[PDB]
Amino acid sequence: SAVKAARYGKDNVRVYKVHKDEKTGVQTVYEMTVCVLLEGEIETSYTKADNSVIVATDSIKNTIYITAKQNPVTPPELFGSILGTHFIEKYNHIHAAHVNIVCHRWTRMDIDGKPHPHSFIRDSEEKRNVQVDVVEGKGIDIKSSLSGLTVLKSTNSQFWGFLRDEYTTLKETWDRILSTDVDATWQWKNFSGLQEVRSHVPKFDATWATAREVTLKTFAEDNSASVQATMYKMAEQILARQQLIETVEYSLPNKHYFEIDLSWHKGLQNTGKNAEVFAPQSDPNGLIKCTVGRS
Amino acid sequence: SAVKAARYGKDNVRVYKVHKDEKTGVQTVYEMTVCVLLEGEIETSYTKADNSVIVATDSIKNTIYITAKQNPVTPPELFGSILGTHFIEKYNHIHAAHVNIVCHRWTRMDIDGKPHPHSFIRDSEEKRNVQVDVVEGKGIDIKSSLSGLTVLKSTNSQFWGFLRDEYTTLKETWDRILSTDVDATWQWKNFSGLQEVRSHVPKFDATWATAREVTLKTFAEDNSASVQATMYKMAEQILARQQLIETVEYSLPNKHYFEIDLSWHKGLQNTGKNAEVFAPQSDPNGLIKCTVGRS
Amino acid sequence: SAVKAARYGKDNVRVYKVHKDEKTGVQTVYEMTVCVLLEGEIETSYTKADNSVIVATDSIKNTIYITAKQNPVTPPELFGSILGTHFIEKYNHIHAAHVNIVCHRWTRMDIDGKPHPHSFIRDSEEKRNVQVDVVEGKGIDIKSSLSGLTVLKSTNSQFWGFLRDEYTTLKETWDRILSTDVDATWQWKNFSGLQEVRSHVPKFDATWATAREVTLKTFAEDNSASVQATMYKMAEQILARQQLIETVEYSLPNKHYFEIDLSWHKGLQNTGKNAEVFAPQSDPNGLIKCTVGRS
Amino acid sequence: SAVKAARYGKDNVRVYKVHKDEKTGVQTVYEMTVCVLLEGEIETSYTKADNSVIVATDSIKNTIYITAKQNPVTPPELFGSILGTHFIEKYNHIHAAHVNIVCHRWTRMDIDGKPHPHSFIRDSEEKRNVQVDVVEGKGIDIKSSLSGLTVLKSTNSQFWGFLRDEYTTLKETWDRILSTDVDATWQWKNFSGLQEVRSHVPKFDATWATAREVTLKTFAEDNSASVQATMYKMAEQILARQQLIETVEYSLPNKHYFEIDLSWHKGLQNTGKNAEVFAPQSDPNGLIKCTVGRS
Ligand SMILES: O=c1[nH]c(=O)c2nn[nH]c2[nH]1
Ligand SMILES: O=c1[nH]c(=O)c2nn[nH]c2[nH]1
Ligand SMILES: O=c1[nH]c(=O)c2nn[nH]c2[nH]1
Ligand SMILES: O=c1[nH]c(=O)c2nn[nH]c2[nH]1
Repeated sequence: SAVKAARYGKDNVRVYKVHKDEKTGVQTVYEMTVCVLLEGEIETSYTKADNSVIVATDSIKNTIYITAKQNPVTPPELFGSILGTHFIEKYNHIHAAHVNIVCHRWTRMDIDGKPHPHSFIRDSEEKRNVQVDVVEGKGIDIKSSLSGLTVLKSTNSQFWGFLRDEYTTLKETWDRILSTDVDATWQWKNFSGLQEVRSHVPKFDATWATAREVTLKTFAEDNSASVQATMYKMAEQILARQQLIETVEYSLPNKHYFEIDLSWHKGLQNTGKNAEVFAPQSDPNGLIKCTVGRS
Repeated sequence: SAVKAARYGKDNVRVYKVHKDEKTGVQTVYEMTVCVLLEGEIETSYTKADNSVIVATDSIKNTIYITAKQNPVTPPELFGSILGTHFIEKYNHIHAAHVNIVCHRWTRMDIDGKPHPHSFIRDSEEKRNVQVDVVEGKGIDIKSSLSGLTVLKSTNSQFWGFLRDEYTTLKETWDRILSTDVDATWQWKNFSGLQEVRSHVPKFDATWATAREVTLKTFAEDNSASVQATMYKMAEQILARQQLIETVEYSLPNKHYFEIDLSWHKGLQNTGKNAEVFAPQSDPNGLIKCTVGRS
Repeated sequence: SAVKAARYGKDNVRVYKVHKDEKTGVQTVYEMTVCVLLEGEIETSYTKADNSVIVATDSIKNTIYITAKQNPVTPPELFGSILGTHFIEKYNHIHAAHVNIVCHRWTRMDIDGKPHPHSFIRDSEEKRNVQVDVVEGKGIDIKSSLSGLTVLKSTNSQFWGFLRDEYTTLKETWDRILSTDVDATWQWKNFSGLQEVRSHVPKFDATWATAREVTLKTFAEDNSASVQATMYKMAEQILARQQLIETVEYSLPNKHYFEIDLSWHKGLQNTGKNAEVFAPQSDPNGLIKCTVGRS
Repeated sequence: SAVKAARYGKDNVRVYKVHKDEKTGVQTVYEMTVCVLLEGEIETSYTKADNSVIVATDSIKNTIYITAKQNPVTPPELFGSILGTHFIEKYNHIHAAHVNIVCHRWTRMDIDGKPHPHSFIRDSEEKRNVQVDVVEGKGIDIKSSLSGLTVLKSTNSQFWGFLRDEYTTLKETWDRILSTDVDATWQWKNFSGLQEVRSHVPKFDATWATAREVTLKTFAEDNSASVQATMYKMAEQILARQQLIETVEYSLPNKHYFEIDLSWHKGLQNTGKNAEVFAPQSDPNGLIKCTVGRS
């Protein structure tokens, strides 16, 4: 037997950082959960009990806090790139670092219509994420994403004209509820290293905001022919607005809400045009994915 | 042996309802999870296998959907009261109904600065809840609550002057992070029945909004001496603003964020006035409760 | 306004303890999650920002570890009683301690048919719990429980003869699946204090084992007329076998498995006597409770 | 823009099946959660709103139940292969099916030392899983796994001799607790189609049992130099015992249990040789992975 692939590191490292503006008294907080996995010439720790090649996972944890102390933690694309680069530059035998960051929402509170200087609310479970792969000699690959964005529209979704055969019971519909939890990822063109990532810093927050905006607007405005058709429209627009993105991927559950026939009870009408009360279904759910790139 | 207490019913009944304004085209959605438990002269189903006294839990589920079809589902205090009253009026041998409702957020989307007619976002995991106990001959007892409201302030929290003995290692502090998930309940004066609940309908949404507002403002503005002191200020204000509330209860975790001493690393300063990077602690957590009533 | 009730302390305190037999080399591990809440003359911490009455929750955490170091942690009824007693004896102004303990399973591994001296498996998510209320002048009240015991029987459950009216669609059945997650609590007679709890130490593990055994055997062997009828049989037996128990409470979800009619597909028969494939339902679920005491 | 990759289908399909032996009266239950995703010539559903190419996800759900009715559901490697093959044979334009199955434990109860004919216990949250990729013209690729197997050993784990630099605070140790949740995957050699999978049916359960056995025994008996070294020993043995496996992958969290220094309290000794009470850490955790193949 031989080691074909190996990676190790620290997961679930929770980190908070505060910035205090001394002039204005305004404080801004950031909270993230970080995972760093390393690869390199470490096979002997597996095969020979040779711990000399192991940067202890406890040390990786320390490094994350130290790096957060000495560097900006926003945008997460930049922080992840700094963190990953550190390991390949510091340790000769480490040749790749994989950094995953989940950013948690702390939204400044408005109190009596004014932004509060130091109070925050978790206004959603939506996350902004990054995956950064720093590979020696091969640059920096960054995938940015939003996830946990949960939406519903109560009309202007249709689903008809699908394949019908002896396995099919689903009725065609011209008016249904559509609800999903959005997971969208945009993959950046490869960057040559930290200098290039730094040069593009303003684009990261802007592109996240654009991806969010396009997702929400398209969802709300599309008279949807299917999840497939609507998600394609989203991806197309994002690629159009940011030339440094190579691909956009969406992964969308179709969270079903079923009509409830109540006609057995005193002829009560609650289906089709008369449908008012529905049963949200916890499972099963459709799952629809697509990756869209450039011609 | 004898049956001392017994209750049974249906839990986790998910319900969605849509209202469609035909004039304006605006749609409004409500989604809830409902539990109904009944009590009454049902001992024989336990002791004698006498199912004749059992309103099947499946029938309770049907009843919830039928009631939602025929009645407004908002405010939840009203819907729960209608639902509970139904069971004690319909079944001679059922003498109490306990209705718990969790309302899920579907907040109307703003698209290009205008409210969308039929698109919604789950903008938080915060819930609005009710517990309604309808007891034959004893009226309707309603407890309203908000839960899952997660907040953090990065300064203007202190904790000093506590008991110090041989079990104590905690240092006094004049500047710390304070973060919690708010669970607040207000208990209404007993209502004589549905007519009285109906007479107070406008107060329910108003009081929920006030409780939320007071909670957030007090949290943000109090230079907090402790969780205990700050929560008392909240409860006091709520009781002052709504005379039909008898008691207010808060249950608050203290979600700790610890300083990280980095001085071992190149004399790096990250404690006290120099603290920037903190380690959020998943557990353990302080838990502080109080129930405040009228003099 | 006035403080009507107040309690505070530390939740989610994870604790592990190892016992090492030096003669045999056998090691035994215990892992628990502990919550301790205190009550007493502490109103002024809420109303006057008087922290002098507060035993810091951090100190409560320290106390739990210290107590675990100096005392046996099994049975949990004993440990909880020691822990609760500590607070009321140590602090003059603390008059009640509430201790909740969840014991996690670490079952010794059998390797090649022999018990391993120091290796363990979490063989189930089932818990053994205690709630101990130590109230000055009023003794020690202990409720013991098991929870998270998940079972299913594929036949020998019936449900017929229930009330049928215009809300009823459920068909009577003489053969169904029955599945539940068992939550069972037995409440001990009040104990005068620690000496009395110590005097009964052997009964605690024995009664837990008996409660588990009776639950499983009754479930497996009863040709069940309903959840209500079967659970009553369990409670009756437990009360019969341990005279120091005053009440037994069961809380049982009915986790439904629905038949799937496949007759639309090539006349496939999958209902009634021909039912083989079923759809487990995540929600809603029946919820059935009962508390059984002595005549 | 162009569609680079697309797949869609149904997730979270819960399925139960019962087998009833009419001779012996013994019943055996199987419960699984199934996901099926399809790929093929479906781009136009995304780009042109052409639903004619879509096998509705609701139909996929129906197909799963129908297939479970007409075929054995065990071993899951066989069922997944039947299910995947169905879609590529039935639909000309579908060229790949991806089937993921999670098997849930229903272990027969022993009552009074004898196996019960129809009563079952969920004796662990451990799962047995399969991922089956059926690709037209390319055969059937099967990855089998166990997950959620949670173990702890209280001694006979060491960790010393790792890299020490200015980021390192971790002390070397010759005696620590080791605990993990095992996720292990074995990948089968490619099979040419269903006939070949059928020919190997007995190997599937046998190899799962062997993988479990080797994992547990190695964990219990290895005087572990590190997670890396111990996991390599497991993978090596599995590859040795089943020649039709090409690779074995382990992914293991290191679930840390920290010593608690109690010396501040009356000189209490609870570290090193005197360590009895530990603090299990919920996060962060080490994460160690490796994939082992043949020379
Ligand atoms: O077994 C271990 N492997 C590691 O890589 C490691 N790093 N810190 N502690 C550790 N333990
Ligand atoms: O055992 C049962 N008890 C009940 O009360 C019930 N109601 N519907 N099905 C049921 N099954
Ligand atoms: O606000 C607080 N209240 C308390 O009771 C406490 N105990 N430790 N830290 C604390 N903070
Ligand atoms: O939007 C949808 N896409 C699908 O593929 C599908 N299948 N069933 N319902 C559906 N809705």
